[PDB]
Amino acid sequence: IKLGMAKITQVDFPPREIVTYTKETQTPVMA
Amino acid sequence: IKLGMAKITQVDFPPREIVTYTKETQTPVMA
Amino acid sequence: VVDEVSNIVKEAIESAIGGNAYQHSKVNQWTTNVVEQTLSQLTKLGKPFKYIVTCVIMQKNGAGLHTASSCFWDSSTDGSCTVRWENKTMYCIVSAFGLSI
Amino acid sequence: VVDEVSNIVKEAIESAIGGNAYQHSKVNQWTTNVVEQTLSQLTKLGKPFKYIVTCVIMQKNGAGLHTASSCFWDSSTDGSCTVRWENKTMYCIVSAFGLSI
Amino acid sequence: MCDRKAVIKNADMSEEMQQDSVECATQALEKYNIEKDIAAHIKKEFDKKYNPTWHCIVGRNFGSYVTHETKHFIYFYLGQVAILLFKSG
Amino acid sequence: MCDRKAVIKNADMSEEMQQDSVECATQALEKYNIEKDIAAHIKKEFDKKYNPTWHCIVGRNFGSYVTHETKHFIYFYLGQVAILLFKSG
Amino acid sequence: ASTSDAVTFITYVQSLKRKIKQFEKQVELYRNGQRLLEKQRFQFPPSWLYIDNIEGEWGAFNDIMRRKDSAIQQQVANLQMKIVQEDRAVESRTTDLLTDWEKTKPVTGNLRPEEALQALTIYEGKFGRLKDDREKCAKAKEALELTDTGLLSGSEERVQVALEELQDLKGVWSELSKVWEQIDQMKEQPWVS
Repeated sequence: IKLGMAKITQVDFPPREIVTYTKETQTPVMA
Repeated sequence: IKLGMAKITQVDFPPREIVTYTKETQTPVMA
Repeated sequence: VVDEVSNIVKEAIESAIGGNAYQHSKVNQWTTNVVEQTLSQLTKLGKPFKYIVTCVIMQKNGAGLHTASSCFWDSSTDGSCTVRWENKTMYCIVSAFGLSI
Repeated sequence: VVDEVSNIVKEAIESAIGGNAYQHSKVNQWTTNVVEQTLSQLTKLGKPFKYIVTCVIMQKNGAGLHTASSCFWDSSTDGSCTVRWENKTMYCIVSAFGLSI
Repeated sequence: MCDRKAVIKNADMSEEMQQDSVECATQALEKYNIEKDIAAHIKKEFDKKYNPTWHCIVGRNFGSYVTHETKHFIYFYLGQVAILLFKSG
Repeated sequence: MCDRKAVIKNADMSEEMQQDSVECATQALEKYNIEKDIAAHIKKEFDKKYNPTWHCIVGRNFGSYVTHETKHFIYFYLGQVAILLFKSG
Repeated sequence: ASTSDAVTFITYVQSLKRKIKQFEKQVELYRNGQRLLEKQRFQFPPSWLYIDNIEGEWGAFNDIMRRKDSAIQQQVANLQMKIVQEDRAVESRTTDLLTDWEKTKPVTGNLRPEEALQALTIYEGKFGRLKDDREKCAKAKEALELTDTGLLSGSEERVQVALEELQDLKGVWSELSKVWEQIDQMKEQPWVS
């Protein structure tokens, strides 16, 4: 049994894209 | 090759459950 | 027969996990059934290779995963086949490592 | 040895990742490094078996991955070992196979 | 009732999410003049359109810093009452 | 100084979370003369404490409908602003 | 997780909704009463909410019950399907086990009464478990929209036959133990005495 270096399967899952921002918000005010 | 008595060991990570124990209430506007 | 192995793996994944409503007591059962079907496909093929199939069943949750299998043999008598399957909210990935005696 | 192989896999996991988290551009790299470390540990063991090591790095974001490996190998001479490594956010689910030839 | 003119001057979301919020606000304002029910309908539309979990808050003189995922804060103002549908999930 | 306390109208959450939310909201309202700036400060404190990011409701008119997960969900009135701060995830 | 657990939870959710219809009627009436009190200025003391505060607590309880009912209805399909499959399989296996035990119970010589009683109890337990699994599958299918033959089908008849054979084996175990007590006394009495 002869074993040697080779190339393995490169399977990966890309991550999700999301941005978390606590930006100041307020509804418009009408009298 | 007569395969011997072999099996599969399944040890999965626990998933996430939804607990919809909503605390609904009466939320009035200022009046 | 890498293409036949991939086709049998995809068929077993669809028959076991597929994309239906999984359960806590049924996700592991589906993964075990997929593994057993992969073993049955390897045994009924009759190819003289001690295949090792790593059945991967996961739920889609936005987390990374990279199941890479590395063997120690010769490329003339051993090989691997890649089949990719996806579900609505789960996954069923099968990779077999056919190694000759 | 099954116990020696599991201990070597655990030690290689501790030396490679251990309890730290992974990244989108490094999860597959960490999996490949862990698989290579397992293969090197199996090669330095001297056990006459064609080493087959699979390493998967999974994040702790609710993705329930069912890790298993079904192989047509004898129980008293060969085997396939699968376990899930515990960490803070990197549940490494690595399955290793050892088949004497 | 209320003719829900979706004045989304700053709808920090995608076009599909903004359209879903505008349609939910229009249907809710046609059905009834209830601010809480309109916000609930906008939240239901946001949960349908941008997956779990989503919510919408509607008020007249209210202050809430929209802190959620990007392209998930549907902000269409039915005049001045901005129904901030920030999907925190 | 307005007292942003809570009455027993609906209370299914963690006491530490409720106390932190009430103190952060009242302190931000006292510190920032703008309601939007106060909401921003409350969101900054909440994202610093209980991880980032989530949005809460503090205003005159408040009401919605969502699957409120426990330990971080309540529906009350914190003084002059309705206390409806529920974190889903 | 179990089929029987899912069926029991679905039945509990149905009964909870039946009680919660009147409970939410009382909660809405109490919210109206607290609103009338506020119309008279009679808000509840600040330590609690108003009567509308009690209405809000009832609404929170109703929302929690609705979420629990949604989870139960989600799990009910899987529960009923697992119940019906386990019921058919358990009915067949219980019929087979009861027949085998009643035919070939533990009839060895020494201490054989215990072995025969164990075999009869195993056969009867298999038959009864098959019948109960079929009944649970039928109930879970009725209460969760599943397809299960929970009636007195061939599996039910096999389970009944297995239960009868297991009752016969248990009676054999009892009679054999009664005989073996005297037999062991006669054997263990002193040879000189």
